[PDB]
Amino acid sequence: GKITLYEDRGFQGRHYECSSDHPNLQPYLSRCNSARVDSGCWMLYEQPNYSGLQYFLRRGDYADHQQWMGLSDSVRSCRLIPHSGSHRIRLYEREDYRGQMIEFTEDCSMLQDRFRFNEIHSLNVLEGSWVLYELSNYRGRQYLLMPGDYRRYQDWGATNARVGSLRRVIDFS
Repeated sequence: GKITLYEDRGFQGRHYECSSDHPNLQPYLSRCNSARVDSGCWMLYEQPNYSGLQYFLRRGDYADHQQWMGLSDSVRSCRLIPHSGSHRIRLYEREDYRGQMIEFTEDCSMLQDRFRFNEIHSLNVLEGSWVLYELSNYRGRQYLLMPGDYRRYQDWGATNARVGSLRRVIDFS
């Protein structure tokens, strides 16, 4: 799809349009305080090369970085998350796909209501892309998951295994 990132709030100031992954927005955008997501699902990153804090944006209007739960106006790379028509993920109690496992094909806002573990230590993203959230109801630190193996929580960019919720990356329109 396409996303337009603006240096000032309210879709004001200098801006830059992306249609694909961009690993270093720094020459083209000195800060980001609003965004318009016309189409697609996007992950914004605080640092270049898809690192630092992550923020999931779907289509729609974001007049402040707080509306994507952004903690600062730093946005220095972004990913266009490939569309998927189906979603399936396996979440594991322990590293390397060991221990008890819970499987999802739908969103889960309250992981601890379905799984009696505060942590997920590995997971397997069989179908579609997801966003994993530190806290229930899609809050806290966010980690983009794309199809593939995640043998350790460090493989999704986390410094611990805390998980409270997870959502499918779906374009709503």
